[PDB]
Amino acid sequence: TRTVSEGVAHIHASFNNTIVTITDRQGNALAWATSGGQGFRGSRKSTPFAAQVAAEVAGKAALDYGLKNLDVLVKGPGPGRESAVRALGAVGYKINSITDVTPIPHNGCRPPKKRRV
Amino acid sequence: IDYKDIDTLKQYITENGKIVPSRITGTKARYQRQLALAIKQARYLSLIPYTD
Amino acid sequence: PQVKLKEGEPVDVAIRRFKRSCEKAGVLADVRKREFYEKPTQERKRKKAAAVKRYQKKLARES
Amino acid sequence: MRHYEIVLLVHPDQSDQVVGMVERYISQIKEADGQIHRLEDWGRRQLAYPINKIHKAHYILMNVECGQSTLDELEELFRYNDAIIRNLIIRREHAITEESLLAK
Amino acid sequence: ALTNADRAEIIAKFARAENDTGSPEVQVALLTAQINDLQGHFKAHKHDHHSRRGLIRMVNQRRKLLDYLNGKDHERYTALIGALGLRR
RNA sequence: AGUAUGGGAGAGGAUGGUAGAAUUCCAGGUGUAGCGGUGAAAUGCGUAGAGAUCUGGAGGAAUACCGAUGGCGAAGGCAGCCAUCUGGCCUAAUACUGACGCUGAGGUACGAAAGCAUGGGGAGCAAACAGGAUUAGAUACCCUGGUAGUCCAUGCCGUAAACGAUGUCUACUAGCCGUUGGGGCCUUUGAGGCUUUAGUGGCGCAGCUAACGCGAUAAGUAGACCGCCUGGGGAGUACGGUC
Repeated sequence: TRTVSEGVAHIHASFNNTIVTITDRQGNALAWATSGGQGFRGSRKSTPFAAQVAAEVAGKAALDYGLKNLDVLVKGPGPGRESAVRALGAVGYKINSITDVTPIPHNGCRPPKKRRV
Repeated sequence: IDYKDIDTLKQYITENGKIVPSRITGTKARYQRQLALAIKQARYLSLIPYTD
Repeated sequence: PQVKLKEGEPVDVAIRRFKRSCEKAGVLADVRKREFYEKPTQERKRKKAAAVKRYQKKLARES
Repeated sequence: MRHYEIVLLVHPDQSDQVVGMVERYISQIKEADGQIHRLEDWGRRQLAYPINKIHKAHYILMNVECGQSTLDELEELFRYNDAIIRNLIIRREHAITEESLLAK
Repeated sequence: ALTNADRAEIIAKFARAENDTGSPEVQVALLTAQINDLQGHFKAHKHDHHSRRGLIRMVNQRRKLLDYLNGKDHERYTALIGALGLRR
C-alpha cells in the first residue's frame, strides 16, 4: 500500500540468534525475518548461514514495499553480522551507511554471576 | 587549561567522544588531569557531546 | 563509526572498512566485559599481571 | 570575601528578558556587597545535545565576588527561576577580568 | 576557622619577647584557640573520624607542652593556665 | 623535637545538590510468528499480539573513556561534576623555643564482608526455596524463577590469607635503569640536560640465609622498647570469668 524509497535495517545479533528487521525512517516496521523462522532450529540459529538466509528473506520481503537504498545499523556481538550485511547487498540494495550502535553502560547495573562450567 | 578552549579540547577527543589516553599523545600527567576535568565540565555545559 | 559510502565503493569493501572501524573502536571488548560480573580482587590481579607484562615488553624493546 | 565564576543557560524564547535578569542579579549583588569583575554574553548558541527538547540557548558568563549569603540567595533565585535551564558555579582564586576566549 | 589577624592577636598577647613564636605559652594558646574553634565543627559533623584524629593530636601536643612548662617553671605554668582557663 | 610567615599536589573525611549512558516496569505507534536458553535440551514467555523497532513517563543503584608497576589515608579503605565545613603531607629561607625525645604492660579510639535492632526503600543481582535438565544416585556444578540481603537514617557486633604471611624509632654500608610531588643549576627561547629532596618500582657487589631468596623500601652492620614461640594431635576446645 504505502511506497517508501529509503529505509533502515536493524540487525540484532547475539550468541544464540540473529534477527533482521526492515523499517522505514521514524521507526515503523515493514518486514522482519529470523533464523528460527527459516528452520535452523536449536543450536543452528547462530551459524552465519542462517543469518544470510534470513537477511535474504527480509530483503526480498522489503522489495515488495519497493525501496532501494537502506541504512544499516548493527547492534550486538555474535557471528553473522557481516554475513547479514553482505546478503543485504547481494539482494541488490544500495547501502548508504553502516554503523555500530551496541549500548554501553557508564558503570550501571550489576551483571549476572560468572558460570562455572 | 580551561573549559572554554573548545578547539584544544577537541584536539584530545576521539570521534566517539572519548578521552584519548596520555600514552597516545605523550601528555604529562598533571596536564592530563586538568584536561580530563575541563572535558567533563564542557560535557556538562553541553559545549561538546557526551557520546558521538 | 557511521561508515558512509562513496559512489564507487563496493559492498564488500564497505563491510571490511566497517569491520576495521569497529575493531578500532573496540566496542565488542566492552560488551564482552559487561557480560559477567568480575570480582574486584580478580580485576586487581588482572591489572597487576597486565602491568608486569607491559613493563617486561618495554624492557625487552629497549634492550 | 570569595571569587566565583558563573555560567547560565537561558531559554531563547526568554532571551528578550535577559537584560532584566542580569540587571536585577547584579543590582542585588552590588547593594549587598562586592563587585562584578566580568559580564559576558556569548549569544544564542546551539547545543551539542538537547535539554528538555531544546536545541539552542543563550549563554551568560559572570565573574563576581561576594559573600555566603549572596551565594545562597543566588542559588535560590537560579533554582526557582524557569528561564534558567542550567547553571555552573566555580570557586576561583584571584580576580579574572580579561576578555575570555570564545566570547568574541 | 581562624585567620592571620586572629593568630597574630594571640601571638602578640602571649609573646614572651620580640618575634617570639616558639615559646610554650604561645604554642599552648594557639592550640587552645584551635581546639575551641573545632568544637563547632564536630557538633554538626559527629561522624567525621578522620578529622577527630587531628584534633586528638592537638590535644596531646598541648598536654606535653604544659607538662614541660610545669617542669621548667611553676609560676609561669600557673599564670598561663589561669589566663587560658584550663582546668589542669 | 616543635612554632610563625609564602607556595604546591592529592579517588583524605562529613553534609547537600546535580548531570549522562544503561537494565527493569508502564502507556502508546509500526508490525507478525516465534522468542529465550544450552554441550544438546527442557522448564518459561507469545496469536486477549511476544520478541524487534520508535516516542513518552516512573523508580532504584552504580559512575565507561581519562586510568597508570599512578595518587591520598595509621590501618580498614577512598573514583562522575559543583558548593559548604574540615584533617594530614610536601617545599624555600629566615626568625623563635631550647632536649620539650623514643617505646609503651594495663587502658582507650578506629576497624572489610557477613550478621543483629528500630524505621524507610527496593531497579539489577541473589543465600534459602520451587521447577527443568545431567547422573547409577545429584541433595551440586548448567537453565528458568525467586525471599532475606545488598541501598538509606540511628545503634550494636569487633572478626578476615585484617598479608609485605616482614612491630615501632635511629645511624651507617658499591653501583645501574624507571616513575610521582617539589627546590636549584645549565643551556638558549623552549624544549631539553645535570643535580638535591620526600614517595613508589625493576636488577645487582659485599654481607646474610637450610635453601628459596633479601639486598639504602635489608631478611646487611649496630642501639632503645614492646609482643610472641618451645614436637604433632586433643585444642583456640572444656570449666571459671568479662563483654
